[PDB]
Amino acid sequence: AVVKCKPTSPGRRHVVKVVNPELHKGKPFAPLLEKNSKSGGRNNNGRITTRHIGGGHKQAYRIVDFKRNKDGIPAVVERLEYDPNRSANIALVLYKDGERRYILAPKGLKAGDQIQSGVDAAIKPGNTLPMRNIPVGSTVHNVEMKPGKGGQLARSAGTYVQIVARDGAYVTLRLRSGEMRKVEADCRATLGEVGNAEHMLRVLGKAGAARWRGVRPTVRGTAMNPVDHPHGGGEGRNFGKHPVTPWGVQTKGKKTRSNKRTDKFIVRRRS
Amino acid sequence: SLSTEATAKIVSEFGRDANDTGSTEVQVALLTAQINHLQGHFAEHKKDHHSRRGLLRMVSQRRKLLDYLKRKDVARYTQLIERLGLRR
Amino acid sequence: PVIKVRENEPFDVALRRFKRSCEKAGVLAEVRRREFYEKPTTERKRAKASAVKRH
Amino acid sequence: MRHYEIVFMVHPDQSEQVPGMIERYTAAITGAEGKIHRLEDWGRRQLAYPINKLHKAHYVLMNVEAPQEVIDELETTFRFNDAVIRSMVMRTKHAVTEASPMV
Amino acid sequence: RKQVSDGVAHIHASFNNTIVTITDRQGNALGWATAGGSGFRGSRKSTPFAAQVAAERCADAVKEYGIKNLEVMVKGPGPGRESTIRALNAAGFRITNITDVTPIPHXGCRPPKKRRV
Amino acid sequence: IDYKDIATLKNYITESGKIVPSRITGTRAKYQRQLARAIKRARYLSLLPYTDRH
RNA sequence: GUUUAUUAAAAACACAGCACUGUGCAAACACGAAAGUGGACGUAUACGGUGUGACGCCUGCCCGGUGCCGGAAGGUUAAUU
RNA sequence: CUUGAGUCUCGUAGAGGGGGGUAGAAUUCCAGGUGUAGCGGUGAAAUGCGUAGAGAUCUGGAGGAAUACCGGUGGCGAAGGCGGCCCCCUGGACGAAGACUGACGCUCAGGUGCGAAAGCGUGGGGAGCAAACAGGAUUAGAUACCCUGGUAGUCCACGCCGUAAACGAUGUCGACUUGGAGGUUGUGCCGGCGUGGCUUCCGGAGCUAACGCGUUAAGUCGACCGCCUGGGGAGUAC
Ligand SMILES: [Mg+2]
Ligand SMILES: [Mg+2]
Ligand SMILES: [Mg+2]
Ligand SMILES: [Mg+2]
Ligand SMILES: [Mg+2]
Ligand SMILES: [Mg+2]
Ligand SMILES: [Mg+2]
Ligand SMILES: [Mg+2]
Ligand SMILES: [Mg+2]
Ligand SMILES: [Mg+2]
Ligand SMILES: [Mg+2]
Ligand SMILES: [Mg+2]
Ligand SMILES: [Mg+2]
Ligand SMILES: [Mg+2]
Ligand SMILES: [Mg+2]
Ligand SMILES: [Mg+2]
Ligand SMILES: [Mg+2]
Ligand SMILES: [Mg+2]
Ligand SMILES: [Mg+2]
Ligand SMILES: [Mg+2]
Ligand SMILES: [Mg+2]
Ligand SMILES: [Mg+2]
Ligand SMILES: [Mg+2]
Ligand SMILES: [Mg+2]
Ligand SMILES: [Mg+2]
Ligand SMILES: [Mg+2]
Ligand SMILES: [Mg+2]
Ligand SMILES: [Mg+2]
Ligand SMILES: [Mg+2]
Repeated sequence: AVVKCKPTSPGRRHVVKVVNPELHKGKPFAPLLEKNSKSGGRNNNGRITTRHIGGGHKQAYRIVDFKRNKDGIPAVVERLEYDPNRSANIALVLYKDGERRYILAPKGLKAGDQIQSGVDAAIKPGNTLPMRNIPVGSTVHNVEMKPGKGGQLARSAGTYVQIVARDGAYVTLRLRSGEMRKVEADCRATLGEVGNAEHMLRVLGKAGAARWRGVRPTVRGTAMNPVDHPHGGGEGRNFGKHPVTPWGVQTKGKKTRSNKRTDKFIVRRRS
Repeated sequence: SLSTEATAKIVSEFGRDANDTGSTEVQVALLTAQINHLQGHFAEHKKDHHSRRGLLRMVSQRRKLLDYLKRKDVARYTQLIERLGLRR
Repeated sequence: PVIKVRENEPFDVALRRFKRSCEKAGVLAEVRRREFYEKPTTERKRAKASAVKRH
Repeated sequence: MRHYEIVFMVHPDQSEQVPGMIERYTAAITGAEGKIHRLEDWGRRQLAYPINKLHKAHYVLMNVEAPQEVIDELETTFRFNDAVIRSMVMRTKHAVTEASPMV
Repeated sequence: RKQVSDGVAHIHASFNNTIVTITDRQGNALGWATAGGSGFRGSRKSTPFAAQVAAERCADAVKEYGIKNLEVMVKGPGPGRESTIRALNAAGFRITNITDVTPIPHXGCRPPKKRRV
Repeated sequence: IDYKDIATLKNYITESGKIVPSRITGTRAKYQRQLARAIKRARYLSLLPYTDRH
C-alpha cells in the first residue's frame, strides 16, 4: 500500500512508504532466531574490504528453510511476518506433526492456505517439486543450482524464473537478467512468484533514512587528491581521464567475468 | 426486476383493493422497493452507466408522485412517508 | 480446398476442379482483402456506397 | 429453480468409471431438491477435430431443474475433475422432455 | 540412400518468389530450389516461367531418392501456383492429391498501413 | 432449431466449413441468426469442423 | 547535517533523486607469497564502480582522435623444431 | 370525468450495460528433427537477415491482441457507441384482452450527470502495428510520399481531460394534411384477408433564392428554450 506523506517537514516532503497491513504485529517465533553482529566491511585481518558499510539498526537472523527436504507432509500457513534480513516476507507454517519453519512468501499467499513438498505434490503456488515433474513453460522461484544444495536462484522480492525447455537430463531457465542457463533437471523449485512486489516503489526521502540501513556516505573520485584516487586533483573542476575504479581498472564499459569451468552452461549472455 | 411474489404481496397488502395496482401509494412503494434493491447492485458495479439512467428515472418519478400526493392530501402523505421511512 | 485424384481421372480435370474449388472458396480474394489496414470509417463508407450503387 | 442442459465429454480411457459418478451428480441434484427430466448417454464418439491429441470422447447429456448455486458447484467440480475434457451448461426456457436426435 | 516412394511437395509461392520443397510423410525435407535460386533475378524473379524452371530443377535434384507418388501443398497468392503443379506432373512424377493450406487469420493482428501510391 | 440436429445443420455449411449466406439458401432473417448460433454452439462442442485444412 | 585539533565553516564534502556500466554465485570486487576472510549466512526489486545532485520544463549536433564492445578475408610476428 | 400521463398480468426480438470463465485460426519468440545456399524488398535498387546453419518443412511451449464465414442502404442505444461461445447481475422498447390512480402533464436559464480519438498522473503488460528517431532509395534540393528497423502509444485497473466535419451541418413535445415500391419485429380470422412499432428509396399539393424537403417535412399550427445582426483583426487580448 504505497502512501505518500504530507510535507509538514522538509524531510517528510518526499517520503514514500510501503505499508502492509497483514504482517504479524507482535514478536517473532523464539526457537527460530539467532545472533549476528555487524562487521563494518572488515575481514579477519581487520582491514576494510567493502567501502560504504557501517552502523545501522540491530537485527536478528531468522532460519529460513531453503531446502524443503521433508516430503509427504502437508502444512498450513500460520501467519506472515516481517524479516529485516532480506527484502521479501516470510510465512510461518505448522506441519501436521508439530514442526514449525520459515519459508519465503510467494505472491498471493495468505494465512490458512496449504503447502506440500515431494514428487506427488499438487501443481499450485507454494508447493515445491523437482523440475522434471513440473510442466515446462511454468514460472517458479527458489530454484537450486545443484541437486540437494538448497534454494539459491530467484529469491529476492518480486522475482521469478521461467522454464523454457527440457533437453533430456537438463532444463533451461530464463533468469531475470535475460541470461539463459542450464541446470540439472533434479533440482527442486517452488511454484509462484515471491511476494512483496512493491519493494522498488519506496522512496527513502532523507539522508538519514539510508543510515538506518547501515550505508555510509560515498565520496566522489574527483573530489579527492592525486594520492588517493586516479581521478583526483585539479584547479577547479578538471577530469581529463578515462573513468576508472580506485584501483586503476576501467569502470565504464569493460567486461570482467573470467570463469571457464561454468561457461558450458551459459546458453546466451544477458546483453 | 421485482419478483412476481414481492409485487403481489405489496399490492395485496398495501393497496385499497384486492387488485389495486394503480394508486399513488402502491406506485411509490414499488419504486422505493426497486430503488433499495438496485442500491446493492450499484454497490459492486460503479461502471454501469446505462442502468444509472433507469435508477435516476425511478427516483425522479417517485419525487413527482410524492409532490402530487403532498399537494392533494397531506395527512395520508405523512402516513405514507412514515410507513416507508423516508424524509420528504 | 482439398482435391483428390482418382483412377481414370486425367491431370487437367483435377486441375480444373481444384481451380473451381479455389474460386468458390475465394482464397485468393480473401488473402488480397487482408493486404493492408482499413479505417472503420472507410469500411462503412464503401459498404454504403456499394449498397446505394446497387439500388 | 431453473432448467438446464448439461453436456460433458470425458476421456475414453476413463469411460469404465463414468456411469456411477453421473449418478452421484444426479444424486447431488436430487439431494438439492432438483428434478431430473432426461438423461441420455451418447457414448464414445469421433470428434470432428482432434482435441489435445485425442480422437474419441464419451459424450453424456443431462437435463436438470435446480437452483443456480448447485449448477455453479457442479460446474466447479467439472472444471477440477481432470477426467472430463469439456463441459457446457446451457440455461433453457422450459423442459425438453422428448427424444433427442442422437437416439 | 533411402526409399520412400511417396513424399509431399510443399509449394510456398508469394508475390515475389516461389519456394518448392519435398518432404517425407513425417515432415523431414530432402531438397529444395527457388525461382530466384535459378538465375531469375528482379522483375523476372516472380514470373511463372521462373516457377516452372525452379520446380523442374528441384525435381531433378531429388533423382537419388526414387519417388513415384506425391501430394502437393499450395501456399501464398503468388503467380507460381499452376506452373509448378504442371512442372511437377510433367517431370516424370505422378501426383495423387492436391490441397491448399494458405493461412487465413480469423478476426488477429493489425496489418501494415496502406501504401500511399 | 437446436445444435443437436447435426444432419440438418450439414445442409447449411459449405464445403470448407463456413456458413452459407441467407440469399443463397433463401431462408428468413431470424432463422438465419438462430441457425448461426446453433452452428457456433456445435463447432465449440466438437461436433463440427471449424475449418477444412488438415 | 560534515570539514582544514591551533589564522580559512563557505558557494567547498555529504545528501534523498537520476543515469551509464560490471556481476549467474566457488558472483564481480578487496585484504592476503598461500590457506582463508569480507561482500553475505545476501541471489539481479541483489551487490560493486563512476558521474550529476530535491522539485518543474527539458537535455540538441559530431564516431575522425583517445578508450570500450564485437568481426576475421588478407600482411607482419616470440619461445619451439 | 377519462381521451393526456403512469401502475399491474402474459409474451416477443435485440453487437443495450457491468463481472467472470472459455474454443479455434493467425503473426512473433523459444527448444528440438531432417536439408543446404540463399532470404527479404522496389517501378528498378541497396541498407537488413544467413554457413555460430537463415529462409522452407514437422512436433512442442510461452505471451499478447482481435474474434474468419454468418453480415445485411440488418438491430440496440438519449448521444458518444455496441460483434466468437457460456453463466450471474441489470436497464430500455414493443404487442393482444382487461383491471387500476384520475391531469399526477410539456419545456427549461441556473444546476447535476454521461461523453469517440489524442493527451496527463499512478501501477501492471507488451504478440502485431506505429508519432519521435536511425539507416537505404527518389529528386536541383526532400526535414516526405517508397524500403528496412524502431521508443512513447495502442491493452488493463484507478483518477484527470471535456474537445471533434461530436452531422441528418435539421432543439424537444403534440395536432392535421393525396400516394407507390420495400426491410424488420408482434398479433386476429379463413396463401389470403386486417392491424401496430421502427426504418430505406421515389414522388403529388404545399414550401425555398435555388439545390431540394415532402406523413420520419425544410407543409398548415400551439408551448417552451438556445442561437444570429458586414469581412478581417479574432474564438485573439484583459
Ligand atoms: Mg557502494
Ligand atoms: Mg551513489
Ligand atoms: Mg557523492
Ligand atoms: Mg580538494
Ligand atoms: Mg595517505
Ligand atoms: Mg596516479
Ligand atoms: Mg578539485
Ligand atoms: Mg577553469
Ligand atoms: Mg580539456
Ligand atoms: Mg547548517
Ligand atoms: Mg570540528
Ligand atoms: Mg582552523
Ligand atoms: Mg575561526
Ligand atoms: Mg556536483
Ligand atoms: Mg548529451
Ligand atoms: Mg571512436
Ligand atoms: Mg568508426
Ligand atoms: Mg530449427
Ligand atoms: Mg373512477
Ligand atoms: Mg426535459
Ligand atoms: Mg444549461
Ligand atoms: Mg498512461
Ligand atoms: Mg507506463
Ligand atoms: Mg453544430
Ligand atoms: Mg454553419
Ligand atoms: Mg433507432
Ligand atoms: Mg430555408
Ligand atoms: Mg423526396
Ligand atoms: Mg482561449
